[PDB]
Amino acid sequence: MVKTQRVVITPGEPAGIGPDLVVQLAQREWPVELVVCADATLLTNRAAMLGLPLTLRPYSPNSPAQPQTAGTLTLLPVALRAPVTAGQLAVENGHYVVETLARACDGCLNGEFAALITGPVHKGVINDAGIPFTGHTEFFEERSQAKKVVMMLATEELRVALATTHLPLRDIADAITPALLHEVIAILHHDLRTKFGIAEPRILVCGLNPHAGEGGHMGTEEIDTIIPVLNELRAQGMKLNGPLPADTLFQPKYLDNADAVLAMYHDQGLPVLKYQGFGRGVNITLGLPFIRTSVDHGTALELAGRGKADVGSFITALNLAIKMIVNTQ
Amino acid sequence: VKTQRVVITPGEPAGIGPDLVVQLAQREWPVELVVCADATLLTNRAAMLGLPLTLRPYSPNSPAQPQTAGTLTLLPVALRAPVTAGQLAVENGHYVVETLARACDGCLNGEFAALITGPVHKGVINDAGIPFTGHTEFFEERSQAKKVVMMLATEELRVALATTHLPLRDIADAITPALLHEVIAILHHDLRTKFGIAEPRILVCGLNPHAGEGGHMGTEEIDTIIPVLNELRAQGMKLNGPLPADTLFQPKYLDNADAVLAMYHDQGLPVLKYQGFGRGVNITLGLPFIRTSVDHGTALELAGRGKADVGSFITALNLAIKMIVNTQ
Ligand SMILES: [Zn+2]
Ligand SMILES: [Zn+2]
Repeated sequence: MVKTQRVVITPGEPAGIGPDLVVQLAQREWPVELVVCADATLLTNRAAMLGLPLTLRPYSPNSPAQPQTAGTLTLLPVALRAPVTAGQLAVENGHYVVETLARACDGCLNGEFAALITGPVHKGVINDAGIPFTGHTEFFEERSQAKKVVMMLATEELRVALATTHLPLRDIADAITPALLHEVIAILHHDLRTKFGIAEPRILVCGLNPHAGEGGHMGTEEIDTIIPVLNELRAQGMKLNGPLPADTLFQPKYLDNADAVLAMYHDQGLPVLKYQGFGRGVNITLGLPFIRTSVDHGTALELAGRGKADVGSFITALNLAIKMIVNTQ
Repeated sequence: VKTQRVVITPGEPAGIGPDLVVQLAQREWPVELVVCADATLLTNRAAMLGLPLTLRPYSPNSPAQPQTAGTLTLLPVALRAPVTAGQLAVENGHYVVETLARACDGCLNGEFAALITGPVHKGVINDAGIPFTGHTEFFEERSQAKKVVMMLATEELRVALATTHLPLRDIADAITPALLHEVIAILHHDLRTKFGIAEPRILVCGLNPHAGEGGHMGTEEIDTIIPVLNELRAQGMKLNGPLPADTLFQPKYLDNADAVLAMYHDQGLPVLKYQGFGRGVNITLGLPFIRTSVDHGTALELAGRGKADVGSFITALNLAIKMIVNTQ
């Protein structure tokens, strides 16, 4: 037989919509135990504000996991630094947020949890707390000591991975080196196989310049670097199509035959993806020893505690992580 | 009110332009279709395609008449050499340029209400020894336009670009306050005068991801884009601040805007094309007159085949007609 799996969930910024969404997630049944790494009173209070029921059971590593039943959550306690008011940032709680991220990450690394699903966090308040922080991705990449991770955004079957992420537009070109493409594609191909269960992944690659450089008249990176690397990889047996113009690549004739698209940078790949799934969009981090998914939106402070939060993205992030667990177990 | 005339240039004679125009002709139109080309070229390409075609002479002294199915109105310009579909003939470069000049002058003089252009081949024109820096450039110069802004639109979305075909590494330094002021002024101006929108609402993309996230991801938004937009909003222009490109393309935004200004090519066209694709139409903003254009090349390998696909030519023409209707 199999064992009930546990997934760890970090609601994120206490004053944002993360806690609201996690209380909303809890209103249905799940085939895994949902271990929520947060402050008990925070969830209890927020649930009351939303008029939703919630009973918390303690994370108990020395007992078998049990599927999470509606109206409940399993809690791995982490104390808040200061009292919370929905919508208002409290600098000291920045340490609390990171503490939950660290504990959740470690549990995934120690094998306590089969996946990690993150709610939104406010980077500002974390830095104000004196903790350098540029996002979950960099945080997990570093704490997990992974050589490199790749960010991916996905809806149903349409998946876009990024060669570069949150960098100024002007720093992108010089970052596209043979070393980067080799690592990024290796990780993408690897995880599509190990985490997505795709035996022979087919990757669609964007050029860096409009028209993919149009034969060198619009940039030389495709001819100088991208093409040589892709062919080096195709000789290794990888199935790659491209580089292709970004404004041409997102078509059925190309997408129907690809398991993922690799964009050279953030705004080249995400706009199409987002305009294809308001909610439903899921941020996935590839290259880590464990499965990590996440909502694809912000903390929406102005909505915290008011009852009008869209749980669509968190639900899909959770569903996806659960489905990926099998491919690894 | 009164029937308007639009002028159409099929373009490179050996290309698919004539093919598309002959197909365009197979239906009725609410405007008179004045095609600036060689009569023989059109009748021959018609025969090759098995489509019927009757040409009536452009008669400026008579009232314009809506174009009837199976016909086109002709503004004659003679080929310099015989045409073979699919083969470029340098001598006909002079013919191509003459049709562009005549059509352009007609739009500047009030003879025609809009110009819809078929595909042209720059290489053959240049190889004939003819100074010519490009299709839209030709019109920009002949019309004495100071600056043009390229836009791609369908019916539910209009995307203008601050920069077009530049290597990605050249974009950042190209986004200057002067370029931005210029581009937005034209965009705001034309949404008024060419699309007939009284109080245009424009969504503006940041240059950097997350619109630079308070300077944590680039400084262009704080150093350049935000100041320019602030200045223009002070002029009543409805500009929705630099928004992250990956959140901007959404109803709470789009349904509230008449156009989106993207900073560069791959930031705005992928979504436009995904939301439409063949539905796309290129509109040149900044000229003294309305000009729309097909979105494909001369496709010489398809010329005279029968698999043309006048689809995009129809969308470009329909779009120009609507613009004429909403501005008269
Ligand atoms: Zn991002
Ligand atoms: Zn282009």
